[PDB]
Amino acid sequence: SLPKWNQPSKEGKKITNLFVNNSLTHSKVEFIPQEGNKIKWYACGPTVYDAAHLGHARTYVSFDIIRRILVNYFKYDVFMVINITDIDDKIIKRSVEEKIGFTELARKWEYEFWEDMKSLNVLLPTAITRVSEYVGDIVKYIEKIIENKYAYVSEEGSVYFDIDEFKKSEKHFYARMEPLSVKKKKNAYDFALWKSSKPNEPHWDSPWGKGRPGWHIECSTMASNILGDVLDIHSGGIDLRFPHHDNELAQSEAFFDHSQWVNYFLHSGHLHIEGLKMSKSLKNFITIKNMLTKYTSNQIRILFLLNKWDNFMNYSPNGESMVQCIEIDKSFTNFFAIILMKIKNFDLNSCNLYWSDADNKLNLLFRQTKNKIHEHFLDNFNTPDALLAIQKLITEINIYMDKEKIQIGLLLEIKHYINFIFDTFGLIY
Amino acid sequence: GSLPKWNQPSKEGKKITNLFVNNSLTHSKVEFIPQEGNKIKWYACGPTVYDAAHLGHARTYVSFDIIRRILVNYFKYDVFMVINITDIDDKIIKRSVEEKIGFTELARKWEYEFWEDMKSLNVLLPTAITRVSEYVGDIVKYIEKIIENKYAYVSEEGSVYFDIDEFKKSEKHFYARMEPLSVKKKKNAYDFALWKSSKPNEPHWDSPWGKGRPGWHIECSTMASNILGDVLDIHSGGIDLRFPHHDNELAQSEAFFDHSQWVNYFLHSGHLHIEGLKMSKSLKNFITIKNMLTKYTSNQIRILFLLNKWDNFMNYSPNGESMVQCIEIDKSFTNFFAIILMKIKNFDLNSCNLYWSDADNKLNLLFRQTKNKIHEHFLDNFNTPDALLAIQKLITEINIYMDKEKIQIGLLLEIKHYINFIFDTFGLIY
Ligand SMILES: Nc1ncnc2c1ncn2[C@@H]1O[C@H](COP(=O)(O)OP(=O)(O)O)[C@@H](O)[C@H]1O
Ligand SMILES: Nc1ncnc2c1ncn2[C@@H]1O[C@H](COP(=O)(O)OP(=O)(O)O)[C@@H](O)[C@H]1O
Ligand SMILES: Nc1ncnc2c1ncn2[C@@H]1O[C@H](COP(=O)(O)OP(=O)(O)O)[C@@H](O)[C@H]1O
Ligand SMILES: Nc1ncnc2c1ncn2[C@@H]1O[C@H](COP(=O)(O)OP(=O)(O)O)[C@@H](O)[C@H]1O
Ligand code: NA
Ligand code: NA
Ligand code: NA
Ligand code: NA
Ligand SMILES: [Zn+2]
Ligand SMILES: [Zn+2]
Repeated sequence: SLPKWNQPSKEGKKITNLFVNNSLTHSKVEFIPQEGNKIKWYACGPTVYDAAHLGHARTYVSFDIIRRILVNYFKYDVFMVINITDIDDKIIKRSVEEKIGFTELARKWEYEFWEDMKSLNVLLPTAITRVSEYVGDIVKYIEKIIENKYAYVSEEGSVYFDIDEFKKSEKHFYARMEPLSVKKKKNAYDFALWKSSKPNEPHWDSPWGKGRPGWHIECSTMASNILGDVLDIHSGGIDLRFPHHDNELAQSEAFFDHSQWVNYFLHSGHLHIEGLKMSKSLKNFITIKNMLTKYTSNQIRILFLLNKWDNFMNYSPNGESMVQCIEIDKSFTNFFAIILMKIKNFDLNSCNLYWSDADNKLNLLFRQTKNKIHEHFLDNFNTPDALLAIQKLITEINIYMDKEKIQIGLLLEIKHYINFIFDTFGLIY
Repeated sequence: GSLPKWNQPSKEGKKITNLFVNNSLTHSKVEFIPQEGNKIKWYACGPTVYDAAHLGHARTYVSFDIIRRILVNYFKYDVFMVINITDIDDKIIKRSVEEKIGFTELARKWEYEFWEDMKSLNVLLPTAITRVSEYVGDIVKYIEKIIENKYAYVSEEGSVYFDIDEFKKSEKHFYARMEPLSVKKKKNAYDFALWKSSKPNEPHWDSPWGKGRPGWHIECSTMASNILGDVLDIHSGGIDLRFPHHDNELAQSEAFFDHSQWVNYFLHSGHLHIEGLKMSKSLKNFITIKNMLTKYTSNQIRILFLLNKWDNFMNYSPNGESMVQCIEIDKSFTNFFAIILMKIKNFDLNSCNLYWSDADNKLNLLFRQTKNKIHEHFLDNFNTPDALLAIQKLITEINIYMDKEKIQIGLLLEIKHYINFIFDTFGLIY
């Protein structure tokens, strides 16, 4: 009566003892690759009909940070796919209102989305998969689900996922992550894989008649084609966990007729503003472009570094939440300023380099900080505590650079380590 | 009995990468295991600073710079590294009377030029730099402890000598662990000075045994022991130093702590030869680092060393013969970065098609496969020649892909970042 989860075997895998909050187990579990040190990762992308806002930035920056930790810090090999939903009810509606083609609208806002991601120093994925370029593959994917008897065709030419038939199989469970969230249909919970199109909507040919992909089928199709029958990581905001992500699991399990398409499903918490999710529907949003006319990429990234990725966060506007971010950014700027100059202007001809007790004490705190930050990253990507550890180290380095005769090589190594962590955070100084 | 034993560190609680390194203590490739956690305490012998450094010195310090970058940047070990400067030496004393400037001023001039040459070659400074002239008091205390443990004796002239026979007698000590077969005021001719009674007109320091100078080897045991302690994860130097210098360091340090294993992994770089002979100040066959740098770049010089396994000897053919290949490789890397940055800059998201094609998948497969080949090369005793070849082959295929295929912008960026990562590990700058 309750979904089971199979932890990957550790034999032959890279083992870091990283633990992650897995929505499939609703618990922190040890992260174990399916193969070697490889991570196949699919993340749901935006629906490109309007500008992106600070809530979208929170999800994509948080998972950018996680990806940098996985790759730059732990040395996993990440193969990442992000889709672009450039066919959608919202795009169609917006495009008639503005009297422009569906493709021209979608391409503009896809362009602005990637520009906003680049402005926030978010890395592009390995592959970008647009629905409009995968419609043929989606049709073939649906044909296989029908052939496995997990979907049916209505008279109008739609295709619906057959929840009851899927559940019946002992190898399949429907709504693995939110079990409790559950006329032409067998049962009302059945969802469309293929929607019969009105003659005035954009549409594509199919064995069942002119139509469009359903809301969820594109993500199973694209991830399955490129990454295959087992994903190490699948990610998105928490609102997508059900119906969207649970439905992806059902579609993909039905396609491959197996029991676990995704090993680790990661859900970022929502950014709220004045207690409510930042949302285009609520008209309480701040565009990323507007945010960047007031704050820098570094300051915005610090905002997200200070909030655990899988917890919700409150954003207080009019600069309230950003006060701390600006202070931290300023302290990092001034630290780098001093250490860079002290290194550049250091004179080996006239210095004394005896390794003193003050040098030893700073070095001990330095190596200790490396170990604290390691534990924070293993603890479900705990960037708030890792950032605080960096701040504490910087406080002591600043004292050391002011009074003690300075060990040039120790400061260079410290600068390189803090640079390494800031690269992992996505900060640029 | 009659053969030195070696104790591999326990793996429990340690970072385990399956890295194997050529250990001179075992004369074999053995798995590298830290003494503690992911930490590596590393001492490397430094230059004697009386004249300019040459290309042979560059090979040793660049090779161990590459190894350090692999350990830290690639494997994420935590390296605490110490390098000494021998600024008191018979050669410095003699050279300073010739040059008629104080011995301190001469030594500091050539130490400064050594570090400038290292920076020009993108060699990272160590955590600590230990000059003999700043450690004489500690050296005296170190010798006092060795005498107190009865492993050294004082001659009437005021010199102190290490007592090889007394040291060997102990069942926990073996003399010449790494080159066992290389073995009037002294008990036995193999005894070596820890403290030298001072000659007239030489610089000198006070001690309980009279005015003198450190012996040839005692500074490295003293400095490493003071900063790093009673067990070093790595000790390094050129192969010529393995005996007597490094074996004598082991004996001094074991005598000070009265234990059996001061160094877990002893790594020796091979010599750079020129026309069949070690590049050497004595043979007057040397090329200074500065003269090399007026003809070639840091990248080209580092590629020269990347092409030769760090612990094997290499031949250097002068007049540009060995550098022809290095210049070609450096040019192909410069050109690769030019091309890929142009393709990225000129990529247009509004007119492109981003379907993940068969050509995209084949390049990605080669990309991930290259990551695993390079991983195995680094685990195989820092095999940079084969790692560099793997990067060259990947670049050849990326160049083909950028010329004809519609390009996956994100895939090209990710590949560029990985090659950047490996090039940072090599010390190359593009
Ligand atoms: N940095 C890395 N690059 C490429 N592959 C890696 C890396 N780290 C680990 N692996 C791969 O992970 C697998 C197991 O990791 P490892 O820590 O070596 O455990 P094992 O003791 O099983 O070899 C191996 O197939 C290895 O190639
Ligand atoms: N306020 C918010 N806070 C955090 N993440 C959000 C917020 N709003 C949307 N997201 C996330 O941003 C991503 C893109 O959302 P959106 O552009 O609305 O398209 P869709 O959610 O339909 O894929 C999704 O993972 C979504 O969960
Ligand atoms: N990148 C790193 N930074 C700091 N410490 C590390 C790092 N990698 C490993 N360690 C430390 O090295 C030791 C080896 O841990 P590991 O073998 O990964 O897991 P386990 O603790 O099960 O042995 C641990 O004490 C760990 O704290
Ligand atoms: N031709 C050479 N090739 C490689 N390494 C060399 C060469 N000549 C000297 N070295 C190494 O350079 C380092 C510095 O040597 P040197 O300046 O002579 O002082 P010392 O021998 O006291 O270290 C040593 O590790 C030595 O083995
Ligand atoms: Na079932
Ligand atoms: Na939901
Ligand atoms: Na003995
Ligand atoms: Na020798
Ligand atoms: Zn999706
Ligand atoms: Zn030495």
